[PDB]
Amino acid sequence: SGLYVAAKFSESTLDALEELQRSLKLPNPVPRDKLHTTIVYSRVNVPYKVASFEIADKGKLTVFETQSGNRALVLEMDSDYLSARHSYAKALGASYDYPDYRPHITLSYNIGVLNFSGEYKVPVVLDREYSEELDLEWSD
Ligand SMILES: Nc1nc2c(ncn2[C@@H]2O[C@H](CO)[C@@H](O[P@@](=O)(S)OC[C@H]3O[C@@H](n4cnc5c(N)ncnc54)[C@H](O)[C@@H]3OP(=O)(O)S)[C@H]2O)c(=O)[nH]1
Repeated sequence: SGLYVAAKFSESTLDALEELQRSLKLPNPVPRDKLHTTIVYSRVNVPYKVASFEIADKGKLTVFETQSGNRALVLEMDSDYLSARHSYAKALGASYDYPDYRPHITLSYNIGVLNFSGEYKVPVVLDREYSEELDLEWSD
């Protein structure tokens, strides 16, 4: 049920993200295959039509808590592309679980007690969007 949509990244973007994870000595890094950015997180399903663009060129580190109560480190971006794709889903009827869509790439879903801050230049190039059912229990 529901609908989840995310974007996957080009090889060069993935390399840069992994370099970022290594630079930060991040615990529980998201594995390469699981790096993504959510576009839709909807409890209702709509006929969202999935999509060489750089979609973002920088981001800031932000800590978000997860459902399980762990601390996740994300690279939070301003992305006109991702925000417009999120709004397309909304126009179709999709729901979202936060008051603001804040596009991000989760770098670790469990950073323990550590703290991080920074502003990075990362060329974020999308390879493809994918859609599937909403998996409330998804993990990396
Ligand atoms: N305060 C605040 N927190 C925010 C804000 N935006 C987000 N967060 C939180 O940040 C967490 C760390 O990412 C996060 O924790 P979750 O326990 S709900 O993570 C579960 C995660 O599974 C991912 N996933 C992969 N595939 C599927 C699938 N098929 N269905 C469902 N999920 C899927 C997905 O990536 C997703 O996280 P996401 O953040 O991309 S929506 C959020 O709750 C905000 O605006 N504000």
